[PDB]
Amino acid sequence: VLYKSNHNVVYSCKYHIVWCPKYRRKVLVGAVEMRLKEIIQEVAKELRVEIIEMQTDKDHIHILADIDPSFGVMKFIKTAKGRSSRILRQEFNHLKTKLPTLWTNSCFISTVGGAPLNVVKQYIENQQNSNRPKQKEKWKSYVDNLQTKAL
Amino acid sequence: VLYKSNHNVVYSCKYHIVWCPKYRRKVLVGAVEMRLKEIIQEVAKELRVEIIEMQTDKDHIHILADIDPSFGVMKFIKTAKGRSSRILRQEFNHLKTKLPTLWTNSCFISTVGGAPLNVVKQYIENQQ
DNA sequence: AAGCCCCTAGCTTTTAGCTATGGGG
DNA sequence: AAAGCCCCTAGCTTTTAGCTATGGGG
Ligand SMILES: [Mn+2]
Ligand SMILES: [Mn+2]
Repeated sequence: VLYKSNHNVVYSCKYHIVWCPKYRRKVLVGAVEMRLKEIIQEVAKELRVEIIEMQTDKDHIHILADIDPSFGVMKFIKTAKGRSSRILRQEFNHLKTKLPTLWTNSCFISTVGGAPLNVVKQYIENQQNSNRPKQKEKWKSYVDNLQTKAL
Repeated sequence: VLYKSNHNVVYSCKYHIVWCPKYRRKVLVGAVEMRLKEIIQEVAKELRVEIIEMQTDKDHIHILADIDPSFGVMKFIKTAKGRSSRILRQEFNHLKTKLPTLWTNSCFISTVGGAPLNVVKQYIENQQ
């Protein structure tokens, strides 16, 4: 796991973001799909967001991004959907005439880290004495990174 | 993990947040430690933030919290650090006299989810 | 725990189109 | 060191304070 920092925060903020076109119309196909990803990449590039992975289904776009926690994941999302909708609808007439808006007013957001929730929770508990979790091997690299970043 | 939602978003945003007192003074102990944790819960309640786990070292406070993406993790943090600084320094003389500020301008924030990163990166790759 | 419909101001994409711990049905 | 120390604006809470901002300088 690699950490970045703005002027005041050290962070690692990865989000699995998903959103679908309006009425889940299966429009994210062909040139629309390829164009959409290109627009998202340029939006991320200028908004200093790192697209770790991004794939499209026919009525879904999955994005795994690292976003500055102070910038705001929603600021990235609003920009990506807003611009892509404005552009795509200009380029592909069918999205303009057969749909009131390209996207919906919602999305799905889930945080992603280097280890599953339970181990981080475990590590937090241990702090009160910091003896040794003894685990085995499992998740030792992650926990090692942490204790180092905190001393 | 059980997803929540506001009016327009289904989410699960858990962060591991860590911050320290000014100059890393091992001051988070006894009455102070207890009062700080109290203030944090008080603030989280007020700000609809779920504190999944919170423990203090002596120059660190760890918090695992689920925060609304639209609300903002920083909004939770500034309130938590700011109010706790105000109150603690009001309730503990040694904290106001020996330090210019209780906290620092920085903090550590690490996102956490049900699965590790590579697992989620693979799952996404399989969407083709 | 959204996804449909409708609405508003804010802000971008501005003769658009998506947010807001938005609000209502 | 920079996140952490120093210093500053500016926005908002905690406002006879004290922490933010994809902030910015040593
Ligand atoms: Mn600074
Ligand atoms: Mn899918």
